[PDB]
Amino acid sequence: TIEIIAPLSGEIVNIEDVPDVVFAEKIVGDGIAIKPTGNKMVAPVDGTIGKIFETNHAFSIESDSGVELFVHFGIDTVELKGEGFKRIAEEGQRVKVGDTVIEFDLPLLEEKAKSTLTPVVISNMDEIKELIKLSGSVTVGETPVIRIKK
Amino acid sequence: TIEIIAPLSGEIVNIEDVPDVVFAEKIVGDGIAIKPTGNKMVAPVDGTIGKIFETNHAFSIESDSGVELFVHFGIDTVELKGEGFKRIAEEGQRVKVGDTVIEFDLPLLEEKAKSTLTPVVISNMDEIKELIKLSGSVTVGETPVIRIKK
Amino acid sequence: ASVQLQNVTKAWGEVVVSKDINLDIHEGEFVVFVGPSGCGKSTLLRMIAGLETITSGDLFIGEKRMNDTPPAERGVGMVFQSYALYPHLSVAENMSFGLKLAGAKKEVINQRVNQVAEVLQLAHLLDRKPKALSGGQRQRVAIGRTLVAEPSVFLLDEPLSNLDAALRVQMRIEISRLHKRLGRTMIYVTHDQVEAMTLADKIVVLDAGRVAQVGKPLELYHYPADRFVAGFIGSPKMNFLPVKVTATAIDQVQVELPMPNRQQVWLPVESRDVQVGANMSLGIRPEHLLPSDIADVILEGEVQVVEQLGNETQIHIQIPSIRQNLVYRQNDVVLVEEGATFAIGLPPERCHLFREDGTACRRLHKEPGV
Amino acid sequence: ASVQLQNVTKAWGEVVVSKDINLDIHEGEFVVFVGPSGCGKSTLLRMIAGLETITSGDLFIGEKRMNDTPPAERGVGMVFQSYALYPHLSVAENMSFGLKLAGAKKEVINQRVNQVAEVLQLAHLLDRKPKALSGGQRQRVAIGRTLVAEPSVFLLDEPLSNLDAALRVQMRIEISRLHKRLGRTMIYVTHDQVEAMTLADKIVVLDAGRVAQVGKPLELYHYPADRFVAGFIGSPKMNFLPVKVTATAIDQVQVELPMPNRQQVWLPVESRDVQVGANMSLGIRPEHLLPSDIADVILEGEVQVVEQLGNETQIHIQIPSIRQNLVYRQNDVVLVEEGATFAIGLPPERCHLFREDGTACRRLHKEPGV
Amino acid sequence: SVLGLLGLLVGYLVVLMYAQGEYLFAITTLILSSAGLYIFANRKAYAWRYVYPGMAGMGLFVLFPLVCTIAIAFTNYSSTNQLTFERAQEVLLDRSWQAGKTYNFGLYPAGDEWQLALSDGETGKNYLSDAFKFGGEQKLQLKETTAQPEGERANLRVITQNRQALSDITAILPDGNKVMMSSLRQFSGTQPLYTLDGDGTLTNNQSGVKYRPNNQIGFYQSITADGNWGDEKLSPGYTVTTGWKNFTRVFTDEGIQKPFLAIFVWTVVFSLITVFLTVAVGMVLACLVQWEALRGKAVYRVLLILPYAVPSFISILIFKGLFNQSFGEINMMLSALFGVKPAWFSDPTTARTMLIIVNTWLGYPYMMILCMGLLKAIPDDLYEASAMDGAGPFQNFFKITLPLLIKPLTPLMIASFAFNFNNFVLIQLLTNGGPDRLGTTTPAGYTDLLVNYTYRIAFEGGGGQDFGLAAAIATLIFLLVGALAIVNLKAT
Amino acid sequence: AMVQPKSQKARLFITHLLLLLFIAAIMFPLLMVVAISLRQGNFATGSLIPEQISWDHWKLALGFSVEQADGRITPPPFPVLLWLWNSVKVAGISAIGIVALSTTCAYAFARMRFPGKATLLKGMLIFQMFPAVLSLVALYALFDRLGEYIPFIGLNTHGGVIFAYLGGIALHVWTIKGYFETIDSSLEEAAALDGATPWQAFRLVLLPLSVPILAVVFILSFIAAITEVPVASLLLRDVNSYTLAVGMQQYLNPQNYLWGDFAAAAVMSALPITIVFLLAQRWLVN
Repeated sequence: TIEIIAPLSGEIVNIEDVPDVVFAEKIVGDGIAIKPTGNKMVAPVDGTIGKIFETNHAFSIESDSGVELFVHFGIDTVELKGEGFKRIAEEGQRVKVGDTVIEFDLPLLEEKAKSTLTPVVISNMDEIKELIKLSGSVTVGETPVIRIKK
Repeated sequence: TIEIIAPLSGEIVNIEDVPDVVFAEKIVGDGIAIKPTGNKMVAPVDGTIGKIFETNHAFSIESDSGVELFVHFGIDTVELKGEGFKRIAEEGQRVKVGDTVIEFDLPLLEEKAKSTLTPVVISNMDEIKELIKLSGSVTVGETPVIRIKK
Repeated sequence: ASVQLQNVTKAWGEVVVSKDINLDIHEGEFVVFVGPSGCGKSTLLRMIAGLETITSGDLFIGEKRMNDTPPAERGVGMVFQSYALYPHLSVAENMSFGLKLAGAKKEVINQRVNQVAEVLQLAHLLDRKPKALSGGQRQRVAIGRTLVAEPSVFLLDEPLSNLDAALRVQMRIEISRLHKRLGRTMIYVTHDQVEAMTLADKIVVLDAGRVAQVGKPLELYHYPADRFVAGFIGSPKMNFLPVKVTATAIDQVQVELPMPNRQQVWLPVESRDVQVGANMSLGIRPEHLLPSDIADVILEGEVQVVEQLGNETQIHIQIPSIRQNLVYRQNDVVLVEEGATFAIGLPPERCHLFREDGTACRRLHKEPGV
Repeated sequence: ASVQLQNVTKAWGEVVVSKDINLDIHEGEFVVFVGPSGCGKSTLLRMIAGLETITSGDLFIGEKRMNDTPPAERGVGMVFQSYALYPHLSVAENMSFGLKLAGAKKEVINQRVNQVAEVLQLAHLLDRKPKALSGGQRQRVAIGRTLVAEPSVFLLDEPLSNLDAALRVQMRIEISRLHKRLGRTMIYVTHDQVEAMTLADKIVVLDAGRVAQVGKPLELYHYPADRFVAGFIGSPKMNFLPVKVTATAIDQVQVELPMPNRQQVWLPVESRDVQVGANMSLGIRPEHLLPSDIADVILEGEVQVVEQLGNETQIHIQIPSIRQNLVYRQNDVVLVEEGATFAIGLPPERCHLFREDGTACRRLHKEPGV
Repeated sequence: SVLGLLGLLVGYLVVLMYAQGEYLFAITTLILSSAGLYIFANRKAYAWRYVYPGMAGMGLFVLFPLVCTIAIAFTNYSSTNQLTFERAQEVLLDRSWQAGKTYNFGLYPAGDEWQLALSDGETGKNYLSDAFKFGGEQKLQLKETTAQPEGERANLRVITQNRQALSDITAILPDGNKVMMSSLRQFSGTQPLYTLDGDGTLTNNQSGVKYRPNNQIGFYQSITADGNWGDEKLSPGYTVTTGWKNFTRVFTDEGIQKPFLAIFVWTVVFSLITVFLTVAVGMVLACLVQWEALRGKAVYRVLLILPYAVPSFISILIFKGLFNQSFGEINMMLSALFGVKPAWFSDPTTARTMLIIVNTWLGYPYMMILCMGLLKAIPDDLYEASAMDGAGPFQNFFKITLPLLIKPLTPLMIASFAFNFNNFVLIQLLTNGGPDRLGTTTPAGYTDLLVNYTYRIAFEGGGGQDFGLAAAIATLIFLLVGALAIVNLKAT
Repeated sequence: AMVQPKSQKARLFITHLLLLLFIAAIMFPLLMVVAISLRQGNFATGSLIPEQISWDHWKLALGFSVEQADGRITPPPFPVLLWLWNSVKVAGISAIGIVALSTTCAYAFARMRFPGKATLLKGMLIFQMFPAVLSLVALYALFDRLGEYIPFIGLNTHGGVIFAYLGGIALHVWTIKGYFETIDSSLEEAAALDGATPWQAFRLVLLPLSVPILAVVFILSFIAAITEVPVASLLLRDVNSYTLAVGMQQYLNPQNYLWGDFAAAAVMSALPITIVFLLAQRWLVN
């Protein structure tokens, strides 16, 4: 049983409430979305970072256990063309929980991006037998949010 | 080019206007429906009569050319349980156009059955290459209604 | 023929497909199982028939334990998705295959077959091979088979899945007429939510095996059990709003929208055992949305895409404040250009409220019919 | 990218699947072909792509004859129903399979693939096998494939046919989002009539190959060309009434109901090319039927079956006089017991009229939206 | 309820199997059958009633000889040792010297055959045998009759013309005396040259020497009141049990490992080359046959299938007569335009070339039929979508068809490898060994596969038939070509 | 009918030529067999095309004692009609046996559930990989000991050859197993509800449906039985008991080199079988 830690601080919101058909209907994956209040996206689990978008607004990461995560800040934030975001981590880099991956400017993104809500889902749902979502407010790279079972 | 003669006198009505989803959506076959005004169901074409219902309200017939027809009086006339109809022809009997198959009492059926409209469709639609439907009023065993082409 | 289940569980070794489920089905009741692709609905019907084994629980078909009872002696018919027609037999033989074996009566068989073939219009195609029939005709043969046997319960496993689009919609009426005329228990199964609403007297919505909710079709529409059923039923998707609880009262919950303009609204919903500060979900159907002028909770917005369906008109609205695309549905026709400002009202009377786990707070607003 | 057809015909020897059809599609117009399973719609799209040969006529894709032109040099992409994903290549390779062959640029490929995967949210599963993806994901790869090549025209061959019920409806908005954002010609194809109305700017209804009618979505709903289109479009099927013509006029036709009471009513419709005494068809949509209190043309009847959808209410009425099952649809909710007497009005303004051959007389009553 | 009825034979016949020797077969008569009784007994295993009759044939006609072949690997079944000890003694008991008792004979022919009729002068009772044809040697059982035989006796000329076959007759009387022809007018009873007592010791009645069964070599051997070995042995030997001497003779040096290791490399290569060509030729043809852009797909198909169609024995034997060195029509044409006459039978390298050509000729259409049906698994949409992106016919076969076909063809690839590894139908029929390998104790060849080399050793026309070694080396190939199934199934 | 680039004719033309040259190359040996029949004499030395049309082979290998003027009245060198008939006796019976075993056994592998099915199929494929040619040594000894007990199925007998072929059915089972899966899976479960046992269902439902595939396997086994050479030659010994497959080896003798008469027997082998093998391969459409 592996436990996934929240990438950023805020409040846990249901994934189906996300204003996007890709995330809401759980096509990309299953998980939860957090209302951003912090200023840094932390790698959720210990593993190798897969890829990071050119816009630097999101990234993928695969755990050592064998769970492919996906953290995506906001919805349709790509149009910003990396205006407000800043890349810290590197594609391929090996990280651990509590490691800073992407830092962002909240006040700018709150009144620019189409949405602030940040979905956190798993790509390879076939490997996971059971998945459970937590609730309540969370902090940066400490409070757990999802507890999967491979 | 084969010409199909009307089984009973009346007016040609579109098959899709028939108050029954079975005939309207063309599941049994494609053809036309006649508003009964006569008092006898005549064999439409020269051929062997296929089968006749136990209620004696309808019958099938296959022409010598090789076309399996199907004439069915009214809609949900089965519920009448053969009250008003009378069998003259026999299962297997060989007939010609103008030959009386079934005689019926219209006003009794008009004030009991849900509908009088009589669909006339073809079973083997795969054999028929081209089909054209006629219009206007028709008479007993004289006026043509359908002109198929095998 | 009153079938009822009591804590029935099924599992393939470690995989638990169906959690303990309870169902009370009365005599002559039309029950329909619904749910996403693969969520118990498929297996559940097969367990009732006896084609699938039961791990735990009990099955009572007419007040008698039928778990160890073989499928044949249960006194129940079924129509499969593939119709299960015998290619090397005629239509008359396919319908009478049940009576032909184990105690045969030639006089009764020919009588039973005709009565059914007459109403289904298959008497002219008694001596035909199933491969010579159309897709629509072959279904009628399948249904005809069960009608000959005259069982206590009818089991329909998604029969209207092989027909055409327009044909499927129109044939749904045949099932309604088939039900009340015969008057007997039928367990229908389908993936389309509309098919259940128009047919069933009691719908059973399934989710990953677990029973989400059981009740009348209108009850599920107005009073859902969780975010699943509310999101599942209805032609368009229900609008979800990630609200937050500010205060409670004697019998109403006040919630704050996640919008920067954090507006407050009193929702007439069960306010017992609800924690303040908890981020819950607000649901509202597009059909229930009122124009801005009437309600007090005003929402301004820009129109992205308009959908003209003729009988009705659906409009997608982008709200400046909440970063969420709201969908609005009005009847008749409404000419609105893409990009024009369009505001709508949020009526609290027609609102649903869902907790984090998914459970919904029971609506207090009384609707006629329930 | 303005594609246009001029008397295009196709035939398999003697069988003429598609009679000479003409279609005028302008640049950046969203056109959707619709029709039953197998009626040209399937074949027509392939002829534009070049996957199927043209028997006679001409095809002008951007003012140029493309009949003898091979599919590749037509400058057009396509997404199939089965998505046509290659099992032995990765997702990144499937999208870049077009550029990888015939002039390859490895550095450019990796850039273009990412750009498309960026907006489609496919960057996380680039190094995946198509068999490891879900049903929804496999479609995005297919759509993504054409977006990489960036062709002049997009050809969608029933993409939303492999998805679930609720998924199909929700993904239908995404296609709209794909269109207006890119702004280019797209030829969508579907069998569901709702799918066309919500998407298309110009719908092309096909019937046995022959083009029934071409026009705006509201035009097909309000002013059909024949009994085919009128019955095809709409959530419930339109009511057809076998009336008989008594008299015509300058711009109105009097018709007689087939009822024993044989009432006559003046329908405001084009009275050109109509002979008296001819048995024609009266059309009336269930949503347009008025309650008895308002209209003058009263029809009494008994309620057979009631359908509660929550958002709407459908009622089937059997009229004692005319031997026809009338369907009535009222919004909100209407509590009516099955068997109770229920009368409705028949407004002549919202009536259609079809001849024996099928051709419809153009309605003169002006409707909003057209 | 019916188990009591079937329970009769399974146990009655099993013990009868246990008796009269036959210990090797008595096991399967119980094991395979008892399981069958258990299956048809209870309704708890309903599914097994269907698979049992299938397993009966497999377990008896495929599994059994397979296990039996492994058993013979330890035994010493050979040309010298064909029968058992109990069958090698009564043949010795019939070898005899002459004790001239007078028995006059008359040859009377019955129907289309002959019939010997002796006449005893001492006892007075005449003896008559039954109908037999002249040819080889045979023991005729005479019966008792007092009446004089019908017909007239054959004159001196008839019996002289058949004096060879008539002399080889070793007739036997009702009382036990053996009787062979002594003269043209006489037969004469004899007493056996050997006698058997309590123990299995045979004693001569002429030289007065005693013999005892030596179970070390499978022969009867003599000693002089001391030791266990020595002197002269008789060679109607018997099948005796041995150790692992058959295996070590192949492993530890000897003039048998030399060709064995050589033909093994050839056997491996022959199948690899066959598979490689047939798949390549088969796949290329398969795509071309069902290629949309063609005219006579139906006509092109049936012609290409002909080599697999026309049976093996006929298709192979025609190449035998065609590839003859001095005669044959192929070398005739090869001498017409070219000035070369290749030695397809004599030359080692040239012979191998023929085998590959003929087998590829036979092997290509089967791979065609296999690939043609397997190619249909690929949807047309892939080739349609490729064409949309501007993909040529060659680019499709290399980037779409091939790498997608290699996956399901992998187990079918090595399947042909295993079959061609044991292609005994081709080798022993076409060349019958080909170029003969010089300097070997066993019959070998340059073009012989392992399956042939095993057969040659056991069934050579007077080349030291060693059924024991043949089955022993057939056990080695069983682990070689048989245990490759582990990668055929587990990997694929 | 997809629109074709590069005029298509160029790529098509070389394909037509290459196929035409290939079919001519592979039919070449088959043509020679026809040619030898026409040719006079068994000699190879001469012009290759037939100098003089002769019916000698057509008569001698059929069953005639016809002759020339120089060489006196020669009988048929080998009884071919005797062999052709014997193969039918062997194949005709062996095919039935293989069908009888494969029929019931394949039904379980496709349309039934049991724990053995997993490990059973794994065994069937493996044991078939080991051919019945690698145990020719044991087969001789097997039918030897079994011969003295039961005469009509021992050495040098038809039954001895018949029982030999009932072993290799694993591949023939897979073929029938493949066809069973083509039929709808709900067929078995439907008959069960009507009140029919798996056997009662199997006998009255799936069996008459599976008749076409049985006839295919029957004929395929029939042809396969005719070609069986190593077990047949090993088992047989008598000259008047040989099958068509074994007897043809006598024609190509080092000393008595009868290559001329080989052609007629080659047509007596091919022609009856040639109409049958191609139709049997086009018989399956399921």
